[PDB]
This record gives sequence, C-alpha cells and structure tokens, in this order.
Amino acid sequence: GGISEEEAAQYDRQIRLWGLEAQKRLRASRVLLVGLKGLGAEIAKNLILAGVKGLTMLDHEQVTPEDPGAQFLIRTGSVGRNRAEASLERAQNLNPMVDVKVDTEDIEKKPESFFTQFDAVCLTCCSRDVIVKVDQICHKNSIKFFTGDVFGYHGYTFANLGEHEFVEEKTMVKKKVVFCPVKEALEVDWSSEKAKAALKRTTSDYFLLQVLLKFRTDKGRDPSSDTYEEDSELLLQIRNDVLDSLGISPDLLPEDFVRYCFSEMAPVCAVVGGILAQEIVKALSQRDPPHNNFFFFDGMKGNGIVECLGP
Amino acid sequence: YIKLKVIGQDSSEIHFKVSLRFLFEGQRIAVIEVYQEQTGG
Amino acid sequence: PRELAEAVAGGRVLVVGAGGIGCELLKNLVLTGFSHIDLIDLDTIDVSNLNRQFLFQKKHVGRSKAQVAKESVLQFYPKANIVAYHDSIMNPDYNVEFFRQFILVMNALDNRAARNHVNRMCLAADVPLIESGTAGYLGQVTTIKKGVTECYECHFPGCTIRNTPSEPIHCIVWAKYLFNQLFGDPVKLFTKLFKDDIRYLLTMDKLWRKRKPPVPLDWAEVQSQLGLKDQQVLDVKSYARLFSKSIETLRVELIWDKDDPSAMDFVTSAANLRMHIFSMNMKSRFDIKSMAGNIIPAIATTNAVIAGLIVLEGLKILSGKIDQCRTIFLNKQPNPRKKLLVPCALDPPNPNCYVCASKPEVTVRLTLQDKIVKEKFAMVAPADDFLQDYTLLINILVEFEVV
Ligand SMILES: *NS(=O)(=O)OC[C@H]1C[C@@H](Nc2ncncc2C(=O)c2ccn(Cc3ccccc3)n2)[C@H](O)[C@@H]1O
Ligand SMILES: [Zn+2]
Repeated sequence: GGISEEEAAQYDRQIRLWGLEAQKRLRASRVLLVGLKGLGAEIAKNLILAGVKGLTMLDHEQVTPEDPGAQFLIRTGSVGRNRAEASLERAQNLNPMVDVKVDTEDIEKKPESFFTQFDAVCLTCCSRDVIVKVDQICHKNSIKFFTGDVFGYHGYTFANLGEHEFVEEKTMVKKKVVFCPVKEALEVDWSSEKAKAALKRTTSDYFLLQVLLKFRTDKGRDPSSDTYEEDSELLLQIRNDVLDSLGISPDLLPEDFVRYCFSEMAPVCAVVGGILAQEIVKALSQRDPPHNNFFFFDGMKGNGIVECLGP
Repeated sequence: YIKLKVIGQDSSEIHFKVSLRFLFEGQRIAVIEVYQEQTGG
Repeated sequence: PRELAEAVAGGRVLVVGAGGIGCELLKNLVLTGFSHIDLIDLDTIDVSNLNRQFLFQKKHVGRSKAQVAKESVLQFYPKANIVAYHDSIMNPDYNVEFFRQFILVMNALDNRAARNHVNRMCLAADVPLIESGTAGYLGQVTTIKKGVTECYECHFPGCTIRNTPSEPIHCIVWAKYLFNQLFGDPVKLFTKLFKDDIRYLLTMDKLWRKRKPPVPLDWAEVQSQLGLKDQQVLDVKSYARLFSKSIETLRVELIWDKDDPSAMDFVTSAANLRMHIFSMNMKSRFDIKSMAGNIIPAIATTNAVIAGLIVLEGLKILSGKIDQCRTIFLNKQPNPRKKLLVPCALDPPNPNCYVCASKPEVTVRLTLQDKIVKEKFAMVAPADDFLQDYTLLINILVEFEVV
C-alpha cells in the first residue's frame, strides 16, 4: 500500500520475515555509516539491500597501497581515490531504491547539526574519543548510535539505543529496553564485588577491545601486518598497562593474542557486518529485542557473545 | 525430582519434570537448549 | 600464514549453489585469496532474489546465477579464476573424478535431496565438505570429513485431503493435486468440482454426523452476488472468476511453479473455493503463495553471517586443524551462557549410518525405483549407484515403511 508493486516483488522474501510495516519503517529511515573499509562495505551492502530510505557513506581517507587488492565495492586500481567515492557506483547499483550518498569530510569536523538528518549512525574505524563524542551528540537528539570494528579473527559491535521500545512476537507484545552511554560501557569499574563476579563471566574479547582502542588512540592507526613485529611489541606493552590500570591480571588476555588481531579478514567483516546491519535493521524498525549492548566475535573459536557492560 | 526447562531457538520457554538436537552447556544430550537444522540457502 | 596462504593460492574449490549463501560465499572466498573456484547453479535470476543475492542486479533477471556471479566478481577482481556452470550438481558428469579435483567442497543449497547427493560424492571422492543452511534469522555450519566426522545423513492422508479437510493447507494441497490432475471448459469443471463432487461427498453420510457438512456452490448463483495487493482477501465471485480466467490462460505435461502467475492464480482460486465450501475463511494469494510454494522467508544478513563462518571453517580445514572445526549455530537471541553463536565439537561417524558405514544395510516392509530407492534413499542413477559410489543392501520384510 505504502510501497510500490516493484518494491513488493523485490523485498518479498524479507516482507515474509519481518512484515510490511517493518519494511515501511526501513523505507523511511536514513543511516549514516562512517568508514568504508572491510566492515563498512559489508554493513553498507546489507543496509542497501534491506531498503533503507538512504545511506550516507562517510570516509575522509583515500584507498592506499596496503588496502586489499580485492574489495567488493571498489574497482581494482583506485589507489588514491577517496574510499567512499570509490565505493559509490557499486553500492548504489545494489539497490536503486535507496538514496546512497557520499561524504568525504572527516567525521570529527562535523558540526552537531550534521547528525540530525539521520535515524541511525554507525561508526567503524573511529577513535575512542570520536566514538564517545558522537554517542554524546546522538543521545541529545535521540539518534540510534552504533559502533563496530574487525581486527584479525576478532570483531565487535556496540549499540546505544537509549530507551528503546519495540514489538516482538510472543500477537505482538510491546517491550522496552534501556541502554547506557558508550563512555560508561567502555569504562567499567572492576573494583566492586559485583563487578568482580561479573568478570569471571566476561569474554576476554572485551579487554582485547580496550587494548586495540588504546593502540588506535596512541598510533593514529590500527596494527598492520606490514609492521607486525613493531605493532606486536607495542600491543604486548599496551596489554600490560591497560589491564594493570584496571586492577586486572594481564594474563586474562593471552600473550599470543597478537597472532589473531591483525588486519581485516573478509570472513570476519561478513560475520560482524551481518550482525551489525541486522541490529541496525531491528533498531530502525522497532521489531525484536536488540542486543544490549556488546556483541564480540572470535572467528578462531566460533564464539559470538553478547555482553551487557556499563550499568 | 528435577526442575528443568527446554528453551528453543525462538526463546519458547516451557517447563518439564521427570528435527531437534539437545544441549546442556555445549554438550549433546547423551536449561536445555534445542537447535533445529535449517535447509535454506 | 605462509602455509595456509599457499594452499589457498594453489588448490581448487567447489561452491555448490550461487544464491543467498553462494553469492556471499563466492565474494568471501575471492577476498580471502582463494585463487581457483568452480561455481555451479542450475537456476536463472528472479526479481525476489535481489534482496540478498548481491551479485545480481535487476538488469540480470533471467540470466544464469553462476555466470552472472562470476561476471560480477571479475568486475572488482579481474584476476579471479572462477569456472561457472549453469547446471545441476546431480548431473552424472560431476562424477567422483570431477569431485576429486577439489581440496574443499562447500554447499550453498536449499534442499535436503541435493545435499544428500553431494554428501555421497564427497565421501566417495574423499574431499572435505562444509555443510551449511539458513532460514529467516537462523542458520548453521558444520564440516563433513570421511573417516573423521558424522556424514550429512548420519542422523496428509488422502482422506483428510479428498473427504474431510479441516485446515486451509488441506484445501491448498488439494488445489495442487487438482492442478497436476488437469495439467500435470471452466464452468463445467467448476460445477463438477465445487457442486457435483461435494454432493457425491454428501452421499457418504457417516462422515457428516460429527463435523459441519460442506455447502455446494453453483456457478450461476455465485456470479450473482491495509497492505499489499496480494494480501487482500477477495470475495467468492472474484475467485470463481480467477479460477475460470486461469484455466483459460493455462489451456493456451506442465509442472506446477509458484512463479507462473496463471498456475499460482489457479491454485489460489481453487483452494479458496474449496475453503469457502468447507466453511473456512479464504486466504490471500500472498499467503497461499507461501504455503503452496513452501516459501522460506530470507534476508541478506543471515546468509552473510553463515557464509563468513563457512570460510573460517575452510581455513581451519586447510591449515590441518580439523580438530578445531565445529558445528556452529546462529541464534536470534543468546543462550543462557550469552552465546549468540553456539560452537560445538564435531561428532564421529555414526556406526549405524545407512550411508557412510562400511557395508550399509536397511530393512523395508517402479514404485521401488522411484518412491523408495530414489526418493527415500536419495539415489540418483541406481542396490548400487556407481555415480555416488555407494551400495546399500535392502532386506525386504502408507505403502512401505523403514523399520
Ligand atoms: N538458498 S537460496 O535459494 O538463496 O540459494 C540456493 C541456490 C541453490 C541452487 N540449487 C542447485 N544448484 C546446483 N545444483 C543443484 C541445485 C539444486 O537445488 C537441485 C538440483 C536438483 N535438486 C533436487 C530437487 C529437485 C526438485 C525439488 C527439490 C529438490 N536440487 C538454487 O538454484 C539456488 O540458486
Ligand atoms: Zn553417515
């Protein structure tokens, strides 16, 4: 009724999953995605296929010689092109129904008023400072905020949906879930006897994230396999200091973790990109309980773990 | 003598006192969790 | 690592299926560095594929899945080597020797029968098989290795249909049987089926003691009476008219296909008239399409997650780390231990498997060739199948039944 007959036929198999009203909600939603490396490319593809109103792909960086030779949205030989620009033709052609746009300006320079045009914002490859800053902007304006990243065989997603109402099939029951600021999420106090108990059951991937975000803050980049020896040594040091800082034993993160947390592996992008885009879809359509608030993937063990961390 | 609950992949909580695969803490039965095999692709 | 990378660069892999899973998987293998891939799919592209089979655009509708998938990949990585077959894997030409070429086979299939065939081929060729499946939000992955693991196969009455239907589906199944009977003058068929036969059915007095009797419909009588278009339930007159209209379009052996507008309209109308006759609310064409076509609801993200897992499992296999492979379940909600993905150790071959055990035997109490050896036991060119390099001994002891 609210969608054309061409849309009905194209979205048929997912309308049979989440219903036409869910689809109409996606049809009305605009998403900002930051970072068009491996994970952003998967998220972009998934959200565009799903049929959001629009996706704005923001990345201020150029394709580099280190970047993968095969990237599903970018033609070979685009070294030096802006990554979002280099992504646009293939992304758009996935689904002409979607208004796919490109922004080549640094997300850090964006005024607070840039964010208001969006129902959801999803950051990849962003620094902790930037992550906190954009989450704070989003809270003010009640914008669905996400982040995620891949590193080697591991990856993570985070959501802050504030006070989030949704329907779930038990007949559709309305429910509510409350999420916390990303700052609290990232700075958990492990002092408490409560928090001490929680630690026993917390995936070490959470500490991996802490180590990797600090590398990012320190070095302006992620570890790279071209600088494996150099980056491994620094990681092992950050491991020591970060975990010591939290009154937690360094040995919670094994010392060979460095072996498993370098580079963008395309299958890990696909897994993490799949979960993250679906969380975005759930959030925009207000159907089904979103993961509160972290998902942590370990592609060596085949583990996918949801942790609620922060409150 | 035992209070047990079998949760299916759709969160369908049902209780018990005494097509599918049965698990306890990640160990095939031989809260319980039940998993179907999907055949789409 | 240098060893894995060289295996990935050197060996040849087979992907059986270029749909939801297959498109995702083809992309992931290429990006991961797999330099030699064979891709087979029997089908052409449909508009409803385009929500989740990302190598295919609208302009591609009607072309071969496997060929377009290769053309698409080569646009972002021209030096990929991929061989595409627009063919069925059950073609006898894909024999043990063909299978023997590959260091790894990966299923991207949508039905049990085809997987049963590939299972046998992989056992015979002694090449590992990653098996995988999705439906809606859910899916899974596992590794099949001869000698090491379980194999894939290690684990309505006519009277309800013809006489005492009580659910919408019985009328739908009836409508399907009716379509085959006729195709596998509208007003004369309409009255025969919806008036006469229901009278002949009211003769069998025993039946209607308990449950509510059907009501015959007369053509001339009937002629005298928010969401998508297809989700609307029309009145009796409309379906009666559709039934007529569709018979017209059909006359001008057919196999029923949910995607043929006329054939689908046929089954919709028929089943809806049959439903009305037996005092059930009629169902939308949208709903009847689901049920008659057995449509699996499906999206991009589930297949993309599963296809990512497939490649991770393949990397463990090719690194000689099969002990580290698992069955992984993809949940919609986390288990009690907070696991959204649930890995489990692989299980050893079942000693009493009818398929992969040393000398298999079974007991059964043209119908033999088709509905037992072919259908029940999934043999394709049959008890031997020299293609499947599999021999099953049948002990001869509701038509038949397996003990
Ligand atoms: N999951 S999906 O629909 O997105 O994609 C699944 C794709 C699998 C393709 N099917 C295929 N491809 C290659 N060889 C064989 C097959 C079969 O599915 C096949 C051939 C013979 N049979 C047995 C059969 C026959 C009739 C009914 C049921 C089973 N199956 C498919 O085209 C999708 O692209
Ligand atoms: Zn077996």
